[PDB]
Amino acid sequence: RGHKGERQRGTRPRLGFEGGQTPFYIRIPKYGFNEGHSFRRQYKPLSLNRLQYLIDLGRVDPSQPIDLTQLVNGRGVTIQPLKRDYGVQLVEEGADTFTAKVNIEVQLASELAIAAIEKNGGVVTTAFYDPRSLDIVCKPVPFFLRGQPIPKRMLPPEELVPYYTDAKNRGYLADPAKFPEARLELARKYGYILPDITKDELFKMLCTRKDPRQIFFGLAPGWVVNMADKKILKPTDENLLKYYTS
Amino acid sequence: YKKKWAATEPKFPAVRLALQNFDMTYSVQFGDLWPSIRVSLLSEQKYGALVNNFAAWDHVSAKLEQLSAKDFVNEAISHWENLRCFTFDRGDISRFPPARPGSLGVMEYYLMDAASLLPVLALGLQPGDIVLDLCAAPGGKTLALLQTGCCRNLAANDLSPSRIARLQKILHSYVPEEIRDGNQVRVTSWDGRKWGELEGDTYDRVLVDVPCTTDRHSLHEEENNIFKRSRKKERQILPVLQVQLLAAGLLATKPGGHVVYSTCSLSHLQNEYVVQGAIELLANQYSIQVQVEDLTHFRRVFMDTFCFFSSCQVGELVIPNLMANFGPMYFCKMRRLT
Amino acid sequence: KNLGGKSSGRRQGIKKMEGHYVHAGNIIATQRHFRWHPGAHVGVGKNKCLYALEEGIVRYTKEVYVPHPRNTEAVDLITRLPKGAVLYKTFVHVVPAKPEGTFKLVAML
RNA sequence: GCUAAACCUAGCCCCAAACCCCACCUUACUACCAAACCUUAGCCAAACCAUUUACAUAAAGUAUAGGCGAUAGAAAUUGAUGGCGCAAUAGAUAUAGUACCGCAAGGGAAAGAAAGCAUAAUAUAGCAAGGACUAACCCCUAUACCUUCUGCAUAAUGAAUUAACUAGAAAUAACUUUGCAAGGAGAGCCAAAGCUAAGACCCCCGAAACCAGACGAGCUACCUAAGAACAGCUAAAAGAGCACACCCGUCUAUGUAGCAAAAUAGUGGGAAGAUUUAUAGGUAGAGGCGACAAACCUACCGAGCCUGGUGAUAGCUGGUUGUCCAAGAUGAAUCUUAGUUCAACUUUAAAUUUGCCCACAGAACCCAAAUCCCCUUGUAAAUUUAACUGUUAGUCCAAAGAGGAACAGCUCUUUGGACACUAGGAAAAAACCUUGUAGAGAGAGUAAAAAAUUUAACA
RNA sequence: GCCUGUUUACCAAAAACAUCACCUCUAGCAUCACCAGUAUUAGAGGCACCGCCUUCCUUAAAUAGGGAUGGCUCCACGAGGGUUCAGCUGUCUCUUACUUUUAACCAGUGAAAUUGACCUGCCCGUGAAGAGGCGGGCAUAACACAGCAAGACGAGAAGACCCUAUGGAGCUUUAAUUUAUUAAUGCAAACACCUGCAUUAAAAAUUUCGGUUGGGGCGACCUCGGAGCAGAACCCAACCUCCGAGCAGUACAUGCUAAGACUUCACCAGUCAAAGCGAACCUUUGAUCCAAUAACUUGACCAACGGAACAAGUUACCCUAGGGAUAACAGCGCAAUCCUAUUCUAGAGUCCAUAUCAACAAUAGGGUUUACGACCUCGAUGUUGGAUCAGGACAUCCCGAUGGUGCAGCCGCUAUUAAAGGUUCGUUUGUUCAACGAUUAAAGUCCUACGUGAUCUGAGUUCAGACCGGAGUAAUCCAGGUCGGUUUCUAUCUACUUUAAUUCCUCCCUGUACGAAAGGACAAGAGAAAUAAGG
Ligand SMILES: [Mg+2]
Ligand SMILES: [Mg+2]
Ligand SMILES: [Mg+2]
Ligand SMILES: [Mg+2]
Ligand SMILES: [Mg+2]
Ligand SMILES: [Mg+2]
Ligand SMILES: [Mg+2]
Ligand SMILES: [Mg+2]
Ligand SMILES: [Mg+2]
Ligand SMILES: [Mg+2]
Ligand SMILES: [Mg+2]
Ligand SMILES: [Mg+2]
Ligand SMILES: [Mg+2]
Ligand SMILES: [Mg+2]
Ligand SMILES: [Mg+2]
Ligand SMILES: [Mg+2]
Ligand SMILES: [Mg+2]
Ligand SMILES: [Mg+2]
Ligand SMILES: [Mg+2]
Ligand SMILES: [Mg+2]
Ligand SMILES: [Mg+2]
Ligand SMILES: [Mg+2]
Ligand SMILES: [Mg+2]
Ligand SMILES: [Mg+2]
Ligand SMILES: [Mg+2]
Ligand SMILES: [Mg+2]
Ligand SMILES: [Mg+2]
Ligand SMILES: [Mg+2]
Ligand SMILES: [Mg+2]
Ligand SMILES: [Mg+2]
Ligand SMILES: [Mg+2]
Ligand SMILES: [Mg+2]
Ligand SMILES: [Mg+2]
Ligand SMILES: [Mg+2]
Ligand SMILES: [Mg+2]
Ligand SMILES: [Mg+2]
Ligand SMILES: [Mg+2]
Ligand SMILES: [Mg+2]
Ligand SMILES: [Mg+2]
Ligand SMILES: [Mg+2]
Ligand SMILES: [Mg+2]
Ligand SMILES: [Mg+2]
Ligand SMILES: [Mg+2]
Ligand SMILES: [Mg+2]
Ligand SMILES: [Mg+2]
Ligand SMILES: [Mg+2]
Repeated sequence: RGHKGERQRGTRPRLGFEGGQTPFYIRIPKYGFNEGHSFRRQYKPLSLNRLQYLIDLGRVDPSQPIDLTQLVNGRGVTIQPLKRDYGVQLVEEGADTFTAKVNIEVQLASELAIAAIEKNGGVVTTAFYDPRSLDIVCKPVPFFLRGQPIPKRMLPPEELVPYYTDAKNRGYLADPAKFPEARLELARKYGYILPDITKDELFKMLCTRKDPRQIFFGLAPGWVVNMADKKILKPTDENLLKYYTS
Repeated sequence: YKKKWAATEPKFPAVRLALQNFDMTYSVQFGDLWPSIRVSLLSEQKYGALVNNFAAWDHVSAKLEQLSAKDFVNEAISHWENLRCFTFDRGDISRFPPARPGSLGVMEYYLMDAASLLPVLALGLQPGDIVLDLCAAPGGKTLALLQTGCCRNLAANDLSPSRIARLQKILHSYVPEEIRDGNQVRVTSWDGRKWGELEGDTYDRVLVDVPCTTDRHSLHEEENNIFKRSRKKERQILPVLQVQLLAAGLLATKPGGHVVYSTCSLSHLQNEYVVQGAIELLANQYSIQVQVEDLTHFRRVFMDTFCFFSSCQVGELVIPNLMANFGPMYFCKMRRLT
Repeated sequence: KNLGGKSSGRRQGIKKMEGHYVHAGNIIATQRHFRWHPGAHVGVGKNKCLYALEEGIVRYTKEVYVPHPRNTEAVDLITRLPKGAVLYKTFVHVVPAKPEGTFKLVAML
């Protein structure tokens, strides 16, 4: 422990104290590096490399729509809603070697990632999730054990509304009339011939899109999932039905 | 060190200490004039306005006359035989508006103690005469000398770089580039005591404004008050420095040349003993004779604007008065006969 | 009665002795007044510090000093010299090491 | 062979479970007469202090608050009988809240089943031993230990001695070893080889204090009620004289662990008064009371005592317990110089590649010794990465200087050496000289290493 | 000081406090003090009864004593503080005898502080600077018992005093921050009382006491920069020697960006800068937070200039924790100062250097003063004087023996040698000293922890009380004057406890030598005393 002084006595000043000189961590001006950090939205990246790897190893089935639930179940991505994760962002990394036809739903998508997905004959849509809906989507089984009716998926905040109503982002709230134009624009820009997915034998699968207020593909808001006896209780009260449809 | 003492001195402020010194000395010196001098010193100071000859001199003079000030200098040279300083009448306390940059780009006038202009007018600046200011670098008399002619050469010296920088500031403000850049203006920061060796019998007209007790400012400002108790040693050695500087000026002036010893103090010690001791020292250690020239005509000429103490045998003393709070100013004209 | 005078040293002087390899921008020497003058491929800052303008080897030489004519005091000093006298100064040069580029084959059109 | 030594259960600790005749508030333990509720403060941290701090899991030490600093700090949401205990200085304080101490509040025990001596004093000389020796001593060598210091035999601290008890608690990040691995983890969290688990690492005693709430005016200060005492003489209705009882405490001596935590003997002051004194009652702690001495308030009152906050705090002092080896030594800021943080140094582990020495060439005008720089060469180290304590306002010697007095075992800066490390020498000996890397030897060669000097006739 | 009284229980009994008397200020009034009172009353403060006006003497000697609203007047009193006549006395010169206690031995009973271990000597030297323990010498069988108090820096309280701590506490304030609480008012609120909000006070409450330097003062400094110390890369202190600055002038690309570098030994901060873009064709001070601005940007101090947002004096009534890392006495260094001795003669000395004295200086030596250093001791050692007892040096004051002399004799002056012995009593003063009185053969200079308080004393000084004078707003303070004021120790160890006189005067020689006289010897001897030692 040394010899005498505060250090042998065990009473040396706090960490960061500099003997009275204005400490380094206080003499530096305050700057908004981390202002609002806990309210910034975070999106876990999903590179096309990782997506192709998952598809190749069979952990993600491209024959069915790929949403956040399927990604998590295949363990392709780890979402932490409590840490302000708002979902998954597609990432162009691996685009030049992506060769999978997939119907994938994500929260953000880069232009190049959209281009790769569409060139392979697939469909990509950016879908928003509030923190609660995101938690339920990422871990549905715990939610089903909570014994609560499936809630409605909330709409994007005002700042995010334009993003999800824009067709260039394949927003899930965007006018579907503008989608062919945007897809043709990407095909022209990136020099590939747009494949007419309507002719594909999986066109129905590629078209399936959950309703903007729907969390799970085949389950409607307000239903209760009784896993114990493999049943789905549906409300019939007019007020409840109106609420869960609104 | 001994912390506890039986008795400690009253701890006067420097202003009060200066007042006590003045009361114990000038009271004896002046008898019944001391109360008037005291009240004048303690009251506000009357500032004269010296127009800048390097600016719109006629326009500025017109503006000042509109402000009702009159040029006391103008109606003095006539009897005494470019300088124009406007001062208000006796008793008037009107201030002068703060100086502002003029049309030419230089300050129209300098607000300075009208008493700190008599030494300049008594030195007798003749055209084409080389002029020295041994230590006078508060501006003032220096700028007055500058605003005398465009056919004259002048050097100004002061040990203090701060005061030299102040001279430079006022020069850039008032003197134009033409004169300031020209050799007409030569400023230096050297010791005047050795100026006799630095230059000897070179200058024709010298002005020696030795550092003084500056009684009015001593009573006014506490900062750097010469009468602070600690600086008694410097106060005591002031006479030696004053004598040395006057001797250096008398050595530097040419034979037959003229010097003006100047002071901003009432002290007979710093006024007449300085000049007499300088004469003695410079006539013995250097065998050079100097004659004190009479300024009684100068006194009568400027009696209207200033009040002068007559009992002073050598030199002239402008004492402050409530009617004309212009003093103090002691000045003595000395011609080097050898 | 003597105050002040506690200023620390400026740590000036040569930073690169002769033969030292110097990259562009490296300060070669910091001086208060011109002890060493800039030579070839050596620049001068506001504060009269010498820095390398090219990447090379630092050399110190003695060369005749001919000041800029607009340097009036130096010109007068020269004007007062005798006919045979020539002023000299110590100059710092950077002998550039690499060539400033090479021509490469890019495409065989 | 005495004193003594020892012993094992009396009980206790932490969990789990379970919700546990008569007398007596008057002076308590006495048979029987006409009214509660109301913010804690402060210590402490902030290196003072003044706002402030200080009375399931996960989200998350997040949002927030804050001399925006010390630090404080959510919620939405999630859903959840046993003993690697003690065993009579331990474990409860406990055989007992007893004895005992205190007026009181209050404090609060102990215990039951070797040392020291004696047998047998002692012999020149000496840290009490060691080398030895035929032999105890005699011979030679040898300046106790701890702590604090530049440096201690030091005439600096602590220790009579024995037994028992008595002092390093933990994170962040690392490193090591497993597991699994672009994933790890038994939800939450982390992840651009990570994640998970484990291993390793942060003392003891001590103030004067502050505040809260009690307890104290059986001493003492003053006061209230109702009592009592004051001979004799002199003087006459007395804050009168002398002088008993009584009260006090001037001076001296004694005593000073005492007869006494303020006494004794003599001497002395008052002794009908503002006197002394018994009884009961009152005033309570920032308060009372005070013929103000900072006097007194239960022996220690410039602010009582007890309990609690409290294991207060202490940059200050002291202490900090097995063996063995290894590496290891002299700037800046700071209410700061008795401290700390950063640097430098130091230690460990790791990476890869130059490191030191170093000639020539080279480094200024103004107005010496040397230094810097690096091809070789002698060498094997250096840099970087990770982690990190501690030392960090020293001494003397040689040298260049400054201050002082061309004093100081004096005070400063610089280069170097030595000391704080072994040994030999210079008498003893930190700092001068020789010399170092460790063991055994009843071998050998050496190093430094011992002061020298004696002196007045005269043509 | 009027008086009698009171007070620091346990170091101060006093001049301090009170006190009648007097003065000043405040109050016009009842049902719990004042007060069951009412201005001749009550409360508080000051002041001090009362009354009247505005160099000599003492001694023999005398640092003592007495006398030549304000200014005086002391009646009485006093364990107050000084001085004195006379007396008295063992206070003393100068101590002795006896009794009792204690004591020592015998018997019984039987502690305490203390204690590293000790097989515990002296001298010199050394050393953390003071040695029983180390070096060199000397001494040395072993043990009781009784004394002593020189040492064991002896034992007692983490002594006294001094310094430090971002340790306490007390006191005072024009230190800082508050007015919660009361008292006044004002504004609302209820129609005297009460609530809320403001302002001003009173009373208090909380908190702080920067740093470095300075012994005889009346402060200076604290940040930055230039020069020397520090000569030649860099770097280098100081109460070190000097100097300078807290910006201005200029322009308004004095813009934006960016390789690579420097760096005040850390960080913070601070510098330089190619290329590029854009216009054109510059030479020092300060952080964070906080505020203000729409923002760009800007501000206050933070000069104790790495910056507490806002806090001073004082403490001897003090306390705690420490410090010999830091003062005073003392020890130890040093020798400026001081003292001594030689060399030189300037010179004085009637001339005359050297009978004697001595300048400017030089060279040695000492460790007696005044200082300097901060090395030992701050985990019970005040200091000065005095008493007692002294050990030692000789640089000799007397006594002894000599040389010279400006020594005829006596006398001196000077020098050499000599440390065996000796070296007074009084007045003032606490005094060491000093002055004075009277002596003496002489009344020596010093060291010994300015020897010696476990032997004594406490008069000065030093602690708690109080005055005078002074400083300070006050609390308080003071190198000053004064009155008062607790001095513990039973001895374990070392050491020690029985080791051939000196002077003076008288006389003889002898009023002899010598000398003109005056004066006046030696050497030798006798007698008286006195002291010292031993009986
Ligand atoms: Mg320790
Ligand atoms: Mg330390
Ligand atoms: Mg310097
Ligand atoms: Mg604190
Ligand atoms: Mg919750
Ligand atoms: Mg027990
Ligand atoms: Mg035994
Ligand atoms: Mg010891
Ligand atoms: Mg100690
Ligand atoms: Mg002890
Ligand atoms: Mg009572
Ligand atoms: Mg009677
Ligand atoms: Mg009576
Ligand atoms: Mg009383
Ligand atoms: Mg008092
Ligand atoms: Mg007192
Ligand atoms: Mg008590
Ligand atoms: Mg503690
Ligand atoms: Mg080792
Ligand atoms: Mg500070
Ligand atoms: Mg400290
Ligand atoms: Mg009295
Ligand atoms: Mg008493
Ligand atoms: Mg009493
Ligand atoms: Mg008494
Ligand atoms: Mg007497
Ligand atoms: Mg009395
Ligand atoms: Mg007995
Ligand atoms: Mg000795
Ligand atoms: Mg000893
Ligand atoms: Mg004995
Ligand atoms: Mg102590
Ligand atoms: Mg640096
Ligand atoms: Mg500061
Ligand atoms: Mg500072
Ligand atoms: Mg020292
Ligand atoms: Mg001791
Ligand atoms: Mg002799
Ligand atoms: Mg002495
Ligand atoms: Mg006394
Ligand atoms: Mg006193
Ligand atoms: Mg006194
Ligand atoms: Mg006295
Ligand atoms: Mg007395
Ligand atoms: Mg005694
Ligand atoms: Mg005894």
